[PDB]
Amino acid sequence: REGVFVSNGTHWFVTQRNFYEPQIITTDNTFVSGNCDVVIGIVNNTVYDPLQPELDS
Amino acid sequence: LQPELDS
Amino acid sequence: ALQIPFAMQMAYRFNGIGVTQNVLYENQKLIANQFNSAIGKIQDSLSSTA
Ligand SMILES: *[C@@H]1O[C@H](CO)[C@@H](O)[C@H](O)[C@H]1NC(C)=O
Ligand SMILES: *[C@@H]1O[C@H](CO)[C@@H](O)[C@H](O)[C@H]1NC(C)=O
Repeated sequence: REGVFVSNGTHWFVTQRNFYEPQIITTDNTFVSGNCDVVIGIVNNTVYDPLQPELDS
Repeated sequence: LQPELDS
Repeated sequence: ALQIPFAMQMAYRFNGIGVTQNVLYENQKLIANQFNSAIGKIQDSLSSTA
């Protein structure tokens, strides 16, 4: 949404681009647009859902 | 949220 | 100088003019071709007259 995706090789995070501060990737940190075919150089991993704890209510 | 609150 | 991939530098330059950055990545080959064609026309433009 604003920031950059980065990884310590094992895990994927998003950060603000002018100071390293890792955030867990979530559907409020990010926005959807279309499908994995068109983006050159995309990667997989999970995106976590902030509603999931109350999906488990 | 409303389709998720269908749970 | 902090290295960054050139497609991501353009994504953050689009994000600087009120265009959501997915508009770049969904069009990257077309945007690269528009730039490559446009910079080609500069050589002919400069060649045409002093
Ligand atoms: C990045 O660079 C190397 C060498 O050009 C290439 O093998 C690799 O596929 C490239 N990846 C992307 C996402 O362009
Ligand atoms: C992501 O995973 C799918 C299978 O779920 C696979 O087909 C695809 O090639 C993977 N993409 C990348 C960029 O690794």
